[PDB]
Amino acid sequence: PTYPKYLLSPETIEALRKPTFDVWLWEPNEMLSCLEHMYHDLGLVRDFSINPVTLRRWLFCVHDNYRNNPFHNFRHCFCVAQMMYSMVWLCSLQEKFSQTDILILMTAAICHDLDHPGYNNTYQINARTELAVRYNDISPLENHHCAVAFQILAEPECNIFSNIPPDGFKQIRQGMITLILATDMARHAEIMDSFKEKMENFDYSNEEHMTLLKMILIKCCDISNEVRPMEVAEPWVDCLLEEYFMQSDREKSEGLPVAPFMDRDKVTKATAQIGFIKFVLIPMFETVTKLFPMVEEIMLQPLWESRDRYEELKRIDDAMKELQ
Amino acid sequence: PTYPKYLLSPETIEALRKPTFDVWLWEPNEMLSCLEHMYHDLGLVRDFSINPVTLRRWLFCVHDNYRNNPFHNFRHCFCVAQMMYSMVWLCSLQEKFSQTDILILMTAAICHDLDHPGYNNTYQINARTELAVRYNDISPLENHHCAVAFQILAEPECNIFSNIPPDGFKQIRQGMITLILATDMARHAEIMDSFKEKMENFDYSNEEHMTLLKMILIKCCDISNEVRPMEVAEPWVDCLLEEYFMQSDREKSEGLPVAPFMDRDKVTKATAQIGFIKFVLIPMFETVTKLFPMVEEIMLQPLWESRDRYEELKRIDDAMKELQKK
Ligand SMILES: CC(C)Cn1c(=O)n(C)c(=O)c2nc[nH]c21
Ligand SMILES: CC(C)Cn1c(=O)n(C)c(=O)c2nc[nH]c21
Ligand SMILES: [Mg+2]
Ligand SMILES: [Mg+2]
Ligand SMILES: [Zn+2]
Ligand SMILES: [Zn+2]
Repeated sequence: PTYPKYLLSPETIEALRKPTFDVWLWEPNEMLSCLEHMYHDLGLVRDFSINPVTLRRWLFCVHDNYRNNPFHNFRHCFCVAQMMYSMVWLCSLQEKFSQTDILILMTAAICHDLDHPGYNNTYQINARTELAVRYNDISPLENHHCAVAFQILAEPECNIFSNIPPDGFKQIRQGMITLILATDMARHAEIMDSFKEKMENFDYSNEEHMTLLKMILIKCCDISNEVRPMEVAEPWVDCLLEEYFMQSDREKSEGLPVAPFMDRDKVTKATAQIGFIKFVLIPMFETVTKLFPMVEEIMLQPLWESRDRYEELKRIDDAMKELQ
Repeated sequence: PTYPKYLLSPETIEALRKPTFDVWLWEPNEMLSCLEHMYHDLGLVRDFSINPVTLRRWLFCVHDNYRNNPFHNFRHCFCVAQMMYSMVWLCSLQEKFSQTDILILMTAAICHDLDHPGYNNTYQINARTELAVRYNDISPLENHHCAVAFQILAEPECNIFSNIPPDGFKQIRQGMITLILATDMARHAEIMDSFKEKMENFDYSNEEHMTLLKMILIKCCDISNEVRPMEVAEPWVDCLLEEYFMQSDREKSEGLPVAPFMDRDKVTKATAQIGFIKFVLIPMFETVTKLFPMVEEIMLQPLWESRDRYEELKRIDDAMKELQKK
């Protein structure tokens, strides 16, 4: 008659494939099911012999290792993985990548922010936290994310890779590590040039080229909120600042340097996103379009719109601050 | 009168400056004193307001954080540190390096192998160890040595940097982290090339040129046993293979791969050092000699000798196994 929520309706399974899928409409359970479906759907369960029950526990254990942060939480996790999923279709990645690579992109996307503490690397380093000390100031967050990802995959009951020859595990593990560590925005500029370089004459056969592409791909999905529909996109800006301000305050109480872009007294939903969209998002997606031109209409388009919308929104804010 | 051991004689203090020092005669405490003496003698206690007592609690704490592996232990720690000390004099480093770099080189050497487990990075990764998982297969050992180093310095009673301004702290931490991580032999080639490349036209005023020099410097001190006198050097080779075989054993009975150079059946004290001296040691100290010629005679020399000796041993060593085997 009427089936429970964790039984995705054939409509859901259809929307899930596109970047428009409203990420806010579901509860963890439902989202967990979505992720589950993704692995079966991409043939990952099939091509690697992933025990379906294990996939269930793994995802459940993954969801449990994400803190309840305003921004870097389980729903964000979902966003990145779902956006990665979208791009697999939109770009026909299965025509360019081996099922193994696809496994990497997806698993990596899902694990990229495991146990994120709600404070960036700059804070971890200045506050000389355990993460900072443990990782010798080298992308402590990402290094931690990655470690937790594999601590989980080390639990036999969650080891969704239990039936992969050891030679494969090594290749998958390497790839994931690379990708997850590539999400530290500190390395953005560096990664973009490496990619832009090999781009002058891309080569899907060349391995280094492909690793950069996978790197660029996970980065895209990771900060792809602004690509999403304006209603689903805006609320995340609030979550983000909610986190940035939480850190800027703490930094102030503890007398640690405060990044201006996180300063509660200088930031507004507008000024924050305008620079990010114009100078980080657009350019990155721009160069990716060179390889997958259908990305221009599906992701570059909403970005241009959000840029204008936010730019105009500041234009307005300035006029108001003026009257006063 | 007859003073106690922890009281260094002016002879020892004099011997501590040459690479011919018998790193075997001394016991932990005496060695701690030698280390302590180096920090004073180099002007580090002076130029960094190091509380003289903290310096001792720290050395004590560092020592207590080294395992009792046949090779990778506190006495090795002391070797590398004492070698670095020698290098500073022999090469007049106080002329080309700031006291901050001299600080970095010394502290980095003393901490370079902190809490070493006894099994290399290859074992850590393949055995999917807690360390390999923690540092995502990235120089997990060195990364660890480094972390422990700073957790020790995080203790107020062991913090020899407590009187250094925060900016200088950051600067030192950065350098220490770079040098310790640079001791991962897996990077020996990469690092060597960078140095030889910057070596085409070396510039003592170029930060990058100096960073490679320091990396090369600590690497030289780290694997500098064979540079020492035959009787001081040799016993270390045994200690190393004892640790190597221990691993290859564990590896064979855990189904994990085993390196030939660590295989109990294909490695003699000789075959291990002949190749290592000819392809790793000599080459490195050679390029370093371009920068410091006096290095050739005091270190490149005992290496050629060592190389010749081991090659000699290998012959009689081989002949012997031609009486064995049916
Ligand atoms: C400095 C800037 C890149 C910081 N930054 C960021 O890292 N992410 C992920 C954002 O979404 C964002 N939005 C504005 N600034 C941002
Ligand atoms: C990785 C490292 C153990 C290699 N290593 C070393 O450090 N020393 C001092 C040797 O004598 C040696 N001989 C072979 N490999 C060696
Ligand atoms: Mg991140
Ligand atoms: Mg080491
Ligand atoms: Zn993220
Ligand atoms: Zn060492």
